[PDB]
Amino acid sequence: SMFLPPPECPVFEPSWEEFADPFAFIHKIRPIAEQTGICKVRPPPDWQPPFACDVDKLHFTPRIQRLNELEAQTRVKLDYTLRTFGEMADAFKSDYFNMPVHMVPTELVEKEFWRLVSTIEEDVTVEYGADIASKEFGSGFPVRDIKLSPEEEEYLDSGWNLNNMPVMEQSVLAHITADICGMKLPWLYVGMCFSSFCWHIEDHWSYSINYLHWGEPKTWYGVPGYAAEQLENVMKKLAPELFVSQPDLLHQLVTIMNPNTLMTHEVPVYRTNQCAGEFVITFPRAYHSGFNQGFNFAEAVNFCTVDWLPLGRQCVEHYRLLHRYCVFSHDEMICKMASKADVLDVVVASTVQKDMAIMIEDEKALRETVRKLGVIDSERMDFELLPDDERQCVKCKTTCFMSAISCSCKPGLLVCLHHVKELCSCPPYKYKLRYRYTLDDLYPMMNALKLRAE
Ligand SMILES: N#CC[C@@H]1C(=O)Nc2ccccc21
Ligand SMILES: [Mn+2]
Ligand code: NA
Ligand SMILES: [Zn+2]
Ligand SMILES: [Zn+2]
Repeated sequence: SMFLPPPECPVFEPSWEEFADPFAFIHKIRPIAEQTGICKVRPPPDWQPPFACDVDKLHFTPRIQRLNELEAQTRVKLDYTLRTFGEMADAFKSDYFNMPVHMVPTELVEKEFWRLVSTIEEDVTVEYGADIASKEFGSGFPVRDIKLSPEEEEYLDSGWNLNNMPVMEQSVLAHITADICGMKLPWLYVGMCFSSFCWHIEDHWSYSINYLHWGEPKTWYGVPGYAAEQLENVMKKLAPELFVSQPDLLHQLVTIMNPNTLMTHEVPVYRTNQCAGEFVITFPRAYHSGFNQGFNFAEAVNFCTVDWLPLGRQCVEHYRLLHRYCVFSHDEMICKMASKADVLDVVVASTVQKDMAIMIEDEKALRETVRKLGVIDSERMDFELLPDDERQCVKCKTTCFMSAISCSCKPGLLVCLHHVKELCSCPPYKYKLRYRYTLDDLYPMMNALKLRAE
């Protein structure tokens, strides 16, 4: 009645052997965890990264948040000290409940969150921190710089030190030479009671991993990737305003929604309370939302395994259908990796080769179609040199890389090969196919991957 907690998500307690390599571990739990969307990981008892900071010297700009179910909020776009925020946060919780903050049961905060967001007359606003590491507020994990203690040095190269997750070998966002800071760097999150993250999935359907360094728990709700479309259909019926087209990526709309509402509409939802020292991992296209139980500090990062590559391709297709902007070009990433085939991990090479084959066959068919539309002239074009906003399809906003159509009538404008008719009124013989590679360039690149994969 009123609020029924979703079933608990899977919780894993890996041995040190099982834990050592995060990518091997994630691959192992995937058949289980991808059915629930989120899972929790408790590191071995001895894995204990040192956490030290001067709460008076760390400062950040707070964001402010109203807490109303189904109200549109904008996705976080890229002054308190940690001490003064903590004082505010503790006093808020203490005053809200007239209790000391740790004697407030997590069950009660959860119950009260879902009451207050649903109740029109309640007008609770809270503040929180969200940004990438900076000189003003750095990573909670050890980074190289400051003479480090031996304990700190021990965690510098940990696979679970989230600063490393991008630049590692089984990672794929690693190789992106395009600098997508907002997506590949860890985000730092200072939370307070009820501060909340709305239902969302990660850009390009990536994984994410979140570590709670310190503080009171973080309550999560997650939905498996197989039910993403189900969830969106529920959202569109109850909150249509979230689905209107938007000028760019810095304008995405998201919302708070009771998981019981999703469960009523047959969407599977799981929950967990993430405590200090625990990881939460979200899987590709797994919707998630949640809120903080009190003053805390978390760090999170996106990543992409080899398992994810086919889903990445599907995601960009989905973005095209929605006319949504891309964070990066998937094809550019694939070709960058092929161009480095000799130094790729061999399983990575094998998986990239398979995606590349699909890319090449799709590209071959698209080029045949636009030739039949009367586009005859062509010229090589180094798309990777163009700023992203100078190589988006006028129609579907996809980031071009393999090819595009241009016309001297509309200088600087491009369409992708799905939208040749959307560029201008000139007849197609006035158009040029701009292409990064010939088919004859591409097959050798794919062959290099095959040789590396052996
Ligand atoms: N995804 C996710 C959780 C992460 C967090 O731990 N706090 C916060 C606030 C806004 C957006 C995303 C987050
Ligand atoms: Mn997220
Ligand atoms: Na309300
Ligand atoms: Zn297009
Ligand atoms: Zn024209």
